[PDB]
Amino acid sequence: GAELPAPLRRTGVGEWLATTCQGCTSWCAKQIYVMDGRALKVRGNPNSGVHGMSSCPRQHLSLQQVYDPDRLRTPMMRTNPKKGRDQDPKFVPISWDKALDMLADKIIALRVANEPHKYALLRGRYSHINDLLYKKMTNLIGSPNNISHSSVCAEAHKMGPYYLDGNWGYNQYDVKNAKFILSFGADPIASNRQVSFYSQTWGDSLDHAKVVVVDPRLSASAAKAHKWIPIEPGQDSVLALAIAHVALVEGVWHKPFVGDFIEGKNLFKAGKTVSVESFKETHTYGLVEWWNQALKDYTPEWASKITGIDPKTIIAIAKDMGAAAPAVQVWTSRGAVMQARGTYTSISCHALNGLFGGIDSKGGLFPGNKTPLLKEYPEAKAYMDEIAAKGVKKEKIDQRGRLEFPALAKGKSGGGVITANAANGIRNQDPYEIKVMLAYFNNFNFSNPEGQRWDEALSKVDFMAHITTNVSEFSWFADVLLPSSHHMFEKWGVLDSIGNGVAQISIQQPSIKRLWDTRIDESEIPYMLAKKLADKGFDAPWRYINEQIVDPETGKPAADEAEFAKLMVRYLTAPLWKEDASKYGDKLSSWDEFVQKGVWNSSPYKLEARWGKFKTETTKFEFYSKTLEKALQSHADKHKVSIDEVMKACDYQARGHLAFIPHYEEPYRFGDESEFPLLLVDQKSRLNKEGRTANSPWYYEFKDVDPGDVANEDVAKFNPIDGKKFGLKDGDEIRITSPVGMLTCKAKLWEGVRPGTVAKCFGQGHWAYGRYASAKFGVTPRGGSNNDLIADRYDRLSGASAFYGHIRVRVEKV
Amino acid sequence: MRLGMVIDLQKCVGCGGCSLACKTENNTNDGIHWSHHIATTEGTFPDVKYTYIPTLCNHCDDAPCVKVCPTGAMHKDKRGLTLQNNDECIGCKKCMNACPYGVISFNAATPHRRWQDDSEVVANGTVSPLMLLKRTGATATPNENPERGDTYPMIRPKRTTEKCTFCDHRLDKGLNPACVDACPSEARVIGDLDDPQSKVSQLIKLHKPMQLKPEAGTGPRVFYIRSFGVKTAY
Ligand SMILES: Nc1nc2c(c(=O)[nH]1)N[C@H]1C(S)=C(S)[C@@H](COP(=O)(O)OP(=O)(O)OC[C@H]3O[C@@H](n4cnc5c(=O)[nH]c(N)nc54)[C@H](O)[C@@H]3O)O[C@H]1N2
Ligand SMILES: Nc1nc2c(c(=O)[nH]1)N[C@H]1C(S)=C(S)[C@@H](COP(=O)(O)OP(=O)(O)OC[C@H]3O[C@@H](n4cnc5c(=O)[nH]c(N)nc54)[C@H](O)[C@@H]3O)O[C@H]1N2
Ligand code: SF4
Ligand code: SF4
Ligand code: SF4
Ligand code: SF4
Ligand code: SF4
Ligand SMILES: [Mo]
Repeated sequence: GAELPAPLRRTGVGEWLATTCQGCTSWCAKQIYVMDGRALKVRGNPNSGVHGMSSCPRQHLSLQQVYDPDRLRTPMMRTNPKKGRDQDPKFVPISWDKALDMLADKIIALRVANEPHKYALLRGRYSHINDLLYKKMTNLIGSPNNISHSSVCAEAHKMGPYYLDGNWGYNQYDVKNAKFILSFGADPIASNRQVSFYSQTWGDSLDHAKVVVVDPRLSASAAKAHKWIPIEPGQDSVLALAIAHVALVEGVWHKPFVGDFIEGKNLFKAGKTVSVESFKETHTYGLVEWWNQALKDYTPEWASKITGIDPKTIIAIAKDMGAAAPAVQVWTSRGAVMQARGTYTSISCHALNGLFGGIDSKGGLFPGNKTPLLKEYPEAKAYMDEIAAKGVKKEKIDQRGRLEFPALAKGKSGGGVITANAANGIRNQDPYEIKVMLAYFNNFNFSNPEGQRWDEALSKVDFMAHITTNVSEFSWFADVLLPSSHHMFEKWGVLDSIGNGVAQISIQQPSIKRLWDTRIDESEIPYMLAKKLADKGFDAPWRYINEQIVDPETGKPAADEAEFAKLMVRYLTAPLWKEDASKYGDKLSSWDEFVQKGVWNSSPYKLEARWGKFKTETTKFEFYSKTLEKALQSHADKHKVSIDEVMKACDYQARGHLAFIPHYEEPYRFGDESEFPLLLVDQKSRLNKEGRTANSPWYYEFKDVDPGDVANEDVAKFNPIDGKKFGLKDGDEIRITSPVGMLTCKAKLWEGVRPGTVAKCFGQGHWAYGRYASAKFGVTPRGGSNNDLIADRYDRLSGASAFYGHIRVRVEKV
Repeated sequence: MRLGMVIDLQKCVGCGGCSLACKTENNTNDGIHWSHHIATTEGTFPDVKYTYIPTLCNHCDDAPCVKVCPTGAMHKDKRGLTLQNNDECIGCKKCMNACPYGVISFNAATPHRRWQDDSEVVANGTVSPLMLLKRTGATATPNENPERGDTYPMIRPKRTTEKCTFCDHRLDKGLNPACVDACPSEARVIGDLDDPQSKVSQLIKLHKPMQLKPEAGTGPRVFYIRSFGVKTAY
């Protein structure tokens, strides 16, 4: 048609509404462009201090999630009383009132029978308003089993930062000022925790930073790095330890942070012990003990023998980092540390951030800035009855705290979740049976290693309800489906992000009229359930909500579901917009201004803030982790054994002092290498919004943005050497088999794969979720499910599931 | 006036965000991507180089697609853009054969036909493409951008060709191409190459510019500067 006249043109006149993306834990602040009531575009929120308008490519896929043609539009109940991968649930639609009636009756029955602990709440993704549904509702019912997904995420990645410098959490990386970047498996222009900001800065940074990427595959980041080290899976700590060794021999640790020998002369000579009293540490603790007990023998030649890395390369890297200090940052990914002995890879790699002074330094890395965001609703102790008070003391269903499951989050025996092991406890009714389960925003049958264990566990649960947008693999086993309003377009929430020297708090708000008969997972549904429970004689959750969760301005409780959804966010963010947050960052004049800007930014990070005041046992950066010794001693004393016996029970090689210092743990491996000659290198797709874009056609259309991969396919990548060895050609249908399972996909020969490994994206292999993600919904998958290959194994010190290093596979055609 | 684009390969991370932004901006059918890429892997392990080059219409100085078009549908405008009066396209495909870059697509398929499917993976439980279409009020796909219709069919007819329009409808409003706004590293810059003071004109004097297939003689106006990778150290 003719071009439209100016008064009738539409380009640029629509409305932008702020929200937050959750395709990864970058949790970017966004704006949604809306015209004719439809969301048409996503862009980074320009007011964001972390990332600005910069975005990774997955923001656009969000539009095929809210407008996913396989979303649920109604609650449902299954009519096949049998559950199983082979059992069609025969879901039929029901009302919200009927669905919550069914769930409510089952919860109350538990309480009447004095078995409230047989209730479980499973949390996958979430927002910072989760405290009500996740914790308070669960404890008021009377259960200790609020089970997050943290241990199938990255808890092993927190072990180093916590037991060395007191941060049970992540770091931001000061790429703009870095002079040396050493990445153990991290691929920050594709995954990790600020893809938008690190993509914004990576290429520019190459003009002032020397970048080394250690990864069994040639990642996007490695392809834009000065050196790709194609490490054998599970051998990362060998390089990290040898770098530290050379640093001491060459005398190039960062003396303003670490200290120096009292008499100036460098006494660290390879293989020879040093007097502890000859060195004066400044902000660190344990350098000489670490040297004497292990590091003195972790030579470049020792490292070269294990890894094949040229010792001259090890030496040169160590010297380059010394000269760049303190503008030195060492990244660890899940790949390096989510292994059965991976706690000590986190420790060994992160120790380099202390040795070269990068921790809390310009060009280094440090934690997120402080913000006044509230993370919990008021305490619920006064609303706990005797039934609830007794139930919450029961052992958790994931067995955390047992001798072989220390899960030492924040230094506490049994302190951490063990997500994947909850399936085993349910499976075996140990400590007890789970009879009623509520789960939201999660798909553990698909996302947990050896997820068939979740198939089995859920088939044995009397009543389960799943809060979800799509009928995913986990949903297949539900008695009741409770369809969620989509988190990014139809929900009130609040999130945070760190990077660029700041922490930001961002809003989630509805940008479209709600499409279907859905409810918001973390607010409306617990609200409606509390009402139903109160109708049936258990009004403690309802009383807690109505008396404790009231508007920060009016003091009044919510009048209805929609008001409550917004109130949940208003309550926790009131310190940002009702009070003066100037001490921490932006000053906001009102709730409306917060919503319009969509984001609150902190002030820039004060470098060296934590120097001399780490939240460790010594308050120092601990090369010899007295913090970890204390936690292990606590666990040992609890079980009337020695620490060495804990190490043995947890299948670690460390004994004596080695339990507390950076040291080499031979990587755990499962299976006969002669039968299973290839090591799996699991990776994420840079178009994965976690496990939630496999039903997006645009995902497949551009799937080859993953280096080496193939559009509209699921491929496993083999080095051409192994392709010739196993008779594989590009496009061949292949079966990959491990000791615990198998999958089918297609073969791709690619030189960016370390020989002896196979690099394959997690993310495909859905047999449910939707029509694009599956071949025949409920029956036959599209692609291959990586986690069916990955034996159920744990970094027992952290509770983390292992996804890397131990997986041996074989491959064959057809 | 000769509008063109400079793409900084050092800034580029090869993520495809530009191409996905183009999908949302221009309502291209499934499988049709005006913005796309050329990726190459070179070398034998362990000395492996991977490179990603974003591609689009080069809005050439001497466009063969214009010269062969029998109806005049494909034409140059006063900004130097190669645009198309889709209404006059008879689907002869001569432009596709004349274009050295393979950036033109032909709508052999009925655009957005997959949205006419009314089947449900869970009957009376999950929805369907057709139902979602009805719910949102969209004509062809719930993701269709009405802005596109300012100067070009929001939904093109079957049996016509189509390609990157340099987001002409956004330029008309003083706005940026979607792919330019979508790039996290600001790797993409547009401007008037006839203005010596434009950013694009200065970039290709500050850096050695590279073109795709300059030997084809079309005078492409997408220029690439710098390098996606760096020389291996150690
Ligand atoms: N595109 C995308 N980005 C994301 C997410 C997503 O789903 N999609 N999820 C977000 C979330 S929830 C998380 S927890 C973070 C995780 O982000 P990261 O912890 O940085 O790691 P992963 O993204 O899981 O990628 C694992 C990488 O380790 C490599 N690797 C595998 N085995 C080994 C080994 O033995 N040694 C070494 N050195 N490397 C190995 C793999 O090749 C892969 O590059 O990413 C977030 N960023
Ligand atoms: N082999 C392998 N396994 C992995 C990883 C890997 O890299 N490789 N990454 C791991 C990591 S880092 C993570 S943190 C975990 C995450 O693992 P999970 O927490 O299980 O996340 P998802 O797989 O994305 O499942 C989320 C499900 O929520 C539902 N849902 C989808 N959208 C919405 C919504 O908007 N609202 C609500 N209420 N529900 C929704 C769907 O059922 C979806 O399947 O996966 C992990 N497993
Ligand atoms: S997918 Fe992750 S990095 Fe990308 S825009 Fe969303 S939250 Fe940000
Ligand atoms: S959006 Fe930018 S960085 Fe990403 S592929 Fe396109 S030009 Fe490159
Ligand atoms: S790139 Fe091809 S379609 Fe675009 S102007 Fe040049 S010849 Fe024509
Ligand atoms: S297909 Fe259309 S635009 Fe191309 S040459 Fe033929 S008439 Fe012209
Ligand atoms: S300039 Fe516009 S039409 Fe061309 S590739 Fe970029 S987004 Fe697509
Ligand atoms: Mo994660």
